[PDB]
Amino acid sequence: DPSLQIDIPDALSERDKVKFTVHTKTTLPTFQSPEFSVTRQHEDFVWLHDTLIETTDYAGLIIPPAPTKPDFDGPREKMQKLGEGEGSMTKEEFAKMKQELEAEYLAVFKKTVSSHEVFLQRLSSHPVLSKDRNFHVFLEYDQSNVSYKYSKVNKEEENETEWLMEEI
Repeated sequence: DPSLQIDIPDALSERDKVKFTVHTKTTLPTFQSPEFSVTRQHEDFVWLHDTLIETTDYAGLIIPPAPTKPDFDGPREKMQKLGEGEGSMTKEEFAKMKQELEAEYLAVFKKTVSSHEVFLQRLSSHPVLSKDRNFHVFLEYDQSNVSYKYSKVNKEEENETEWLMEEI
């Protein structure tokens, strides 16, 4: 519990995408840093869940259900219809309806952020699953901690003796 604390402090709704800031505070020796944040989308959560489900060792374990898919269709439909009718409304009527629209966006955000956040928090509190290496990668993988492995061989007789590849 206290050893690995995860939250989603903010999220972004775009026309074609929803992004979550995943923020971690940890004392665990395994992590590069004690505090860090990454950006993740729903499909990354689904990947993590699928990976844990397919892990043989975790048979007989209760895996936290995957988050629900983010759906901003409702608010975005109302946003369009409100735009169509802007000419037919007073300043005060329009602003009221913009308030209700923003209240609906807020309710959707609240529900989907909680769904994604709880999933990670349940993993963080599981004595076994909190150690999973894919879970670790989900939380901290970033351009800043990319590592590269360099290899070289002697030549004879085709220069072309070196290899580079990213490693986790």
